[PDB]
Amino acid sequence: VTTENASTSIATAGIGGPPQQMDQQETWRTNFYYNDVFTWSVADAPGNILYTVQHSPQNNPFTAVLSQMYAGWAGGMQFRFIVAGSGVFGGRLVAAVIPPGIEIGPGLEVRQFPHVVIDARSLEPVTITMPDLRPNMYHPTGNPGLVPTLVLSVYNNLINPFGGSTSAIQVTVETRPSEDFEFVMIRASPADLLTTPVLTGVGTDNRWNGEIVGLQPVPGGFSTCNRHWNLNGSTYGWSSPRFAAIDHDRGNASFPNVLELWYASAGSAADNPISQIAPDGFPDMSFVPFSGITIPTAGWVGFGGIWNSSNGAPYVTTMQAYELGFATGVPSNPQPTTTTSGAQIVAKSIYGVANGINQTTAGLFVMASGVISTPNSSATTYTPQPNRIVNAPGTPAAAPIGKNTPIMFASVVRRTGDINAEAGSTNGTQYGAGSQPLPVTIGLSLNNYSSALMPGQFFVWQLNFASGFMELGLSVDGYFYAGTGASATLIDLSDLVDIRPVGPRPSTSTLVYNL
Amino acid sequence: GTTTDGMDPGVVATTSVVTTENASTSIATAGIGGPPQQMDQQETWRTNFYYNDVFTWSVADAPGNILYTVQHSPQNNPFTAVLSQMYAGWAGGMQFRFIVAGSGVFGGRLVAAVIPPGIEIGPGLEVRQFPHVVIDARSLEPVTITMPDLRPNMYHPTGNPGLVPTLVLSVYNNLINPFGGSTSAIQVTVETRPSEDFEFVMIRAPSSKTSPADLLTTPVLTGVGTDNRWNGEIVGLQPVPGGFSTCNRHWNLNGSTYGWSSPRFAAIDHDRGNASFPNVLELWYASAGSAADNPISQIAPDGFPDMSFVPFSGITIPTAGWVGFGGIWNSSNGAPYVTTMQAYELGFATGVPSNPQPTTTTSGAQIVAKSIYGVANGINQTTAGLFVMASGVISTPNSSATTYTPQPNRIVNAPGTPAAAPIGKNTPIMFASVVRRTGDINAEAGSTNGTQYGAGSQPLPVTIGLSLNNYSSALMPGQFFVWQLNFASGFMELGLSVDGYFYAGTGASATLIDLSDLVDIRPVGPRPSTSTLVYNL
Amino acid sequence: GTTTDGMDPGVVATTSVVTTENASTSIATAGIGGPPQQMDQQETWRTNFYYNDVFTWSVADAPGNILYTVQHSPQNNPFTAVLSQMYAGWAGGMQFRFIVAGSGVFGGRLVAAVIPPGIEIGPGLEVRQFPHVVIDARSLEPVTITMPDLRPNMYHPTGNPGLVPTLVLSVYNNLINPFGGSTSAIQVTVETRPSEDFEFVMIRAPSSKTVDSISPADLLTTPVLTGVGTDNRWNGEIVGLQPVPGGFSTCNRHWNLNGSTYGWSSPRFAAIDHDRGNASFPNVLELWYASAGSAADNPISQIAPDGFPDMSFVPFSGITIPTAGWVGFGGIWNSSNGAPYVTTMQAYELGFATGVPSNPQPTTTTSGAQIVAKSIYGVANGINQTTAGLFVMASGVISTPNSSATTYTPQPNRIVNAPGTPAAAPIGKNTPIMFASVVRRTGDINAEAGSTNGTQYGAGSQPLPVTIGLSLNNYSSALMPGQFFVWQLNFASGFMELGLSVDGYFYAGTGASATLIDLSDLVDIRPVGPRPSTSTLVYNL
Repeated sequence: VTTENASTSIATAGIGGPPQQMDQQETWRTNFYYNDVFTWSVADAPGNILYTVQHSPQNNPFTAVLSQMYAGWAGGMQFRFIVAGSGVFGGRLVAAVIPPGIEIGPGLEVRQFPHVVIDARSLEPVTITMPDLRPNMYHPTGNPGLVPTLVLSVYNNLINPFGGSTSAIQVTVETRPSEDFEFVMIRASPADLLTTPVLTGVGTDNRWNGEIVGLQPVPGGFSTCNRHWNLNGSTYGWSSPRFAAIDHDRGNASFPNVLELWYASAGSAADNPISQIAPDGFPDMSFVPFSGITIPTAGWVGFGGIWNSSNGAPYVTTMQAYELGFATGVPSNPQPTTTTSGAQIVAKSIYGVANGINQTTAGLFVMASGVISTPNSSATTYTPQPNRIVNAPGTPAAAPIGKNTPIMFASVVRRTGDINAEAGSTNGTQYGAGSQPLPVTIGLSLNNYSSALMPGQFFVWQLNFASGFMELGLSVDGYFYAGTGASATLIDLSDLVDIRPVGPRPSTSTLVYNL
Repeated sequence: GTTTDGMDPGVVATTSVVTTENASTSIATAGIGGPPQQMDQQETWRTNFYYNDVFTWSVADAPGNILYTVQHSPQNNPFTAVLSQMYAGWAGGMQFRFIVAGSGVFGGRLVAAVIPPGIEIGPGLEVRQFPHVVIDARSLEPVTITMPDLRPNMYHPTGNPGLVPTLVLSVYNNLINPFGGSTSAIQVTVETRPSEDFEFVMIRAPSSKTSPADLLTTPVLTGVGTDNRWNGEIVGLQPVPGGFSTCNRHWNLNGSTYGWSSPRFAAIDHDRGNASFPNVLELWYASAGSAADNPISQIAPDGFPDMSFVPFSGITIPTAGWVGFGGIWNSSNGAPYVTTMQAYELGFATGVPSNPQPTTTTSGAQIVAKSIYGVANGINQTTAGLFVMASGVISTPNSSATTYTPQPNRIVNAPGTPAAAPIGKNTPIMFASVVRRTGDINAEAGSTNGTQYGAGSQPLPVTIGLSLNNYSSALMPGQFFVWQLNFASGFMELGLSVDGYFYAGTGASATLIDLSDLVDIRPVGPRPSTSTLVYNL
Repeated sequence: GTTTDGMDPGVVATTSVVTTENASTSIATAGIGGPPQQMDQQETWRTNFYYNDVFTWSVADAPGNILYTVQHSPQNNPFTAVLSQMYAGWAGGMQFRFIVAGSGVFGGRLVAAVIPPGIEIGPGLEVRQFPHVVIDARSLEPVTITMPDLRPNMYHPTGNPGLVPTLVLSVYNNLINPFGGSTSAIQVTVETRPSEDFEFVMIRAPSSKTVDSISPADLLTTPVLTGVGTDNRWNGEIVGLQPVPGGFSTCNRHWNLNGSTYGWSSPRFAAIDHDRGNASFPNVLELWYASAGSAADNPISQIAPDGFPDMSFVPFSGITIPTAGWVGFGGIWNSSNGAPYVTTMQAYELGFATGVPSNPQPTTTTSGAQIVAKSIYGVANGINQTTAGLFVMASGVISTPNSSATTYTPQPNRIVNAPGTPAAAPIGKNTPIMFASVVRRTGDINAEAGSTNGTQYGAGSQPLPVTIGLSLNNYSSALMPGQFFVWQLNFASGFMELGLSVDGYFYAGTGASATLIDLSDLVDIRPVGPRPSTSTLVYNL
């Protein structure tokens, strides 16, 4: 593994003392080791760039380990490419080393640099050596300076004479340091957000606080801002990453076995530091009108009541299971709404209270872990539906990207019609939906991930089942995506074994769904 | 003599265990793993001494007291620890350099010896009857001691080295300060350097796995984690000088529990029970040991609180009772009796078909729920179901706040549950959070009516971690795993036992400790349980 | 051993970074600039050691605490800095001599090491895991340590040298006094001389300027603070330093180290003049006002006319006199022809206020605000005009209702700043300070200093010469983010350190105190150079 400029590199690296870790018989620098992997699809046009890497010791695991205790490095590195194709594919790739000071972009003519050619049917690996073309005498670890770059681009487009569901292949990259690599001057990503316990039975969703049991695709698309954080440490909702009792002090309560009706105007929660739209914990679902004996369907119900705002004492005769929601113009006519601007928050008991109370000013106290109201023992579709979600203005939306569809996390929740059916019951199963897992939301609200991902990429994890595996992507806005296409069937997580991170991937690349 | 460079060992003190035969045999036998790696003798990381540790020598240390002791390991040098991540075996010796920061007026001496493998290290080990070296407190130049690699195997795998020698430094004669006063301690700095025969073999992947350090991380106690009884954000630490016990939602370091609940808060639901009301107070009850639908245990339904029942009748409101919102539902079809929805109080009581009496033993007891307010209309049924929420509140007759609950006498535990008792100056503590009270459902923190605190035994993430993973070999019986909590002014130590109880060095005090000034948590590791934890607050 | 001469290095201590390969490579690569200059080995300026700095060592310093840092530069020697004015490049190492003024009864050790370039210097640096040397507190002869030139460039340009190594000295073991008592500290002196391979290249004309400035050493010279320089807000002679433990912000007439400003004024005091505004008086108090963001004639910014004070407006009416308000003498002039309304000449108060067509309310944000001037005394005759001009003087006074003096103004809550202005906050034991001068007050226009009625102090953020220098020259490469450029102020009893950041705020090591520091005993100012911003500045007063 020789280079054309080894002598000058070694001579000029002497400014930092004698070379270190330069024993040529060492095991860590005689073999190739895995570095990375990328995707090559039939949609890639000729001249498009598929892989780019800057020269650094971070391209080999053992050089990365050894760089923890050294302040400088010099020398080149050898790269190896392994293509996992078959005999029916056709196409070529080209790889070249770009000297420093040359712009890298779509208008780069890799085919006119000194290069090598990689075939889609190639069995033996193709190697290329990147020398250390540097304007400095050595590369300090903190501020390496100008370095050359390795660029991979399509030479001839990939073709599949069969045609079907196989439109992409994978290419593996392995590295090995050159003979002239050396160290001098001895010195002293959101990968952990989604770990296996989060989805194997410990983590819970951020809307119903129930154990996640499935993944529900949403081909139409949806939006969510209550208890939902992006990758910039900001939120558009009014709740904190916890489930604590909903408590408001000033509101209008009246009942004109009677149904107590409490309501208030939005934008009046001065005691909530996160936002003033609603008290912390208030659900972001629309209000379903009901009266008399009729029981509303798919409504958020919490146990609680009214309390005296003068001294904090509770009206013991108003304890019941109320339904909470957002509605507009409800001093007399209940009408659902999905916009917090110029709206009202309404709570109304679904059962007759012991005795009604008329007060101009009164407080509301409800629990945050609610249930779903249903008129009978039969189960309904997963709720809340995309048309029932209430969001603040300026909340970004999640839309399908090619064959990638945003999904929700589905858990099992109780229903009033039958409070005994949990799973496998003859009366059906009821599923609530959330946008993010609670540990993921807490992690996004605590730490900063504003530089780990660029706009237009997904951070991908791999979920491994007994039969095959699947990929799960996370965007910068905080929505999760799966490669389920236009299907809407619930995905079961019973057979999940472990979760393996993958990393940043283009958002226009279809995620693998081998189930 | 006042200047020492990075390659000077100083005075070379020799012990009889250092022989040429040992080094030659070690080098010859280490070849089973292939050619040696990282063996160049001119590398900078091998020729220099580097800082390893520091300890304190006080005038109050009796002769024989051990001041420093380490097992032979690549972890004793900063640069061998880095290189050990990519190798699967090692062999050879290591040198230890000691610098004493004393003066010419001090007296006292230290003794150092190398303990051969297979010998227990403890207070009963007499170092001075082994071959040893004596070092004076007036030493100006460094003194270097070499630990040879005495091993019955060909090499030490990084996964489990096996039998290894041990280096021990102890007090030979007491430190003497002729002037007396406030100056009564000196420091000793330890630096290490590998021997000429040290080597690595069998390169491996850096991300290859061969302690419960990650259980207690800063977010758990800075405002994210919650307690395992009231599901509220932990805000304080309450010492319990008397001692207590707890088994509901509480795991040990062996992956076992003595309670009946799972590490979560989900609605309490039971199907078969007796309900009667002889604005009326509905009374539901059932016999313990009848929860056939609960796989964890049959004592009670999952989520049922482990607090005793406080009797009450008429207008009188019970004090310090667990109250949950819910009611009765028809066990025949699962439909709920809509006229019985109210805030009930739940508890364990014995012989309550007519006379309420509290109890703290699940053996031959009953589970009782009773509404504290008048329901819309009572229901009489021989068989009925109970449905309550798991996140309860504390019942109080007025707006005033009471002491932290549940008190140690109110906790109900299954037979065979181990207890937590003070050990010297180490006292078990509980995690205190803020909970609502019925008398005033608006006071949260800083209110003029007082603050109400609920107590739990373990944080919820810690309980989940103990219930998922196995830690049955990380800690020996009689040691505490210690973390360090760093505040703005000073720091404190927190210990965890094998039974799962937390301990602090608060002595006999009982004042609540505030966690508002907490900055970060740093793990320390295993320590003897009879060593007083530092409480510099 | 008890006597040391200027050419004696004492005990020579070396580390692993001093190698033959480094010296040979440095000498070979330095040849791109031609033959070396100033290599006469018998010159006095090369053979003797000269003073660099003195620092203290206390018994309360824990191991790992950093006591002394220095960045490799020709400015570290008095004679190499002078010679650097006529050359375009340099290369080579430097020798550092340490003398410890200890005694035979003390204990404890120090540790020194050379830090390669590209490594941050701060509390997280473990000096003892580098190649290092240990020095006892009982050392009698001096100890010399050599810093080699570890550089990624062939040579260091005079303007922008590039990356250089650093020398750090920290505590190895605690200093101990066996007797105890009140004696708990000793002192260490550092001296420097160039190594045998130090050289200059490419002689240049002394009057030529380097694209990037060497360092802002000449910005803060002794005349600036001994009675000649003035502050940038009240144009008064600086007489004190006022610590601000709470923290503050300032953008009007305030420049950073990048040649940019966030205010609207120029580094001068010239008459405030605006042409279009609304004047009305509904002995009467004339009230003129205008909307912010309408100063189209001001090239620096459109927020306000050049010279307009950045203080909030204090409401007042009738006989009540506002307290701590900016008052300037002037009036209204006819915007049609430029003639002045001679009947409106009076001492007005100027400020920033929001929504004042009827209700005066103070504000501290220039976004969506208004500029308001209102006379504090009755004018000869009022004038009603829809459009009129305002002409005021820039050197104002402080309005007070009586002869008593008040606290220093403007307070941090009164300062008005544009959006995007960075703030100054305490860093460990380093607190931002303001420069305090003596200003007149309306209640008593005769009390200057030592009066029985009290002394009134105005405050500014930067001295005027410093602001002018920052606005003229470029210092965007002399300091890295996270370091302070430190000067030393020498008084009759002890000395103190003063740091300057990249944002342009000054810092002192006064901790949490807020007492004014007197500059009467100042003798001279000596530059020190770049230092970590997390290192406590010496305050031996």
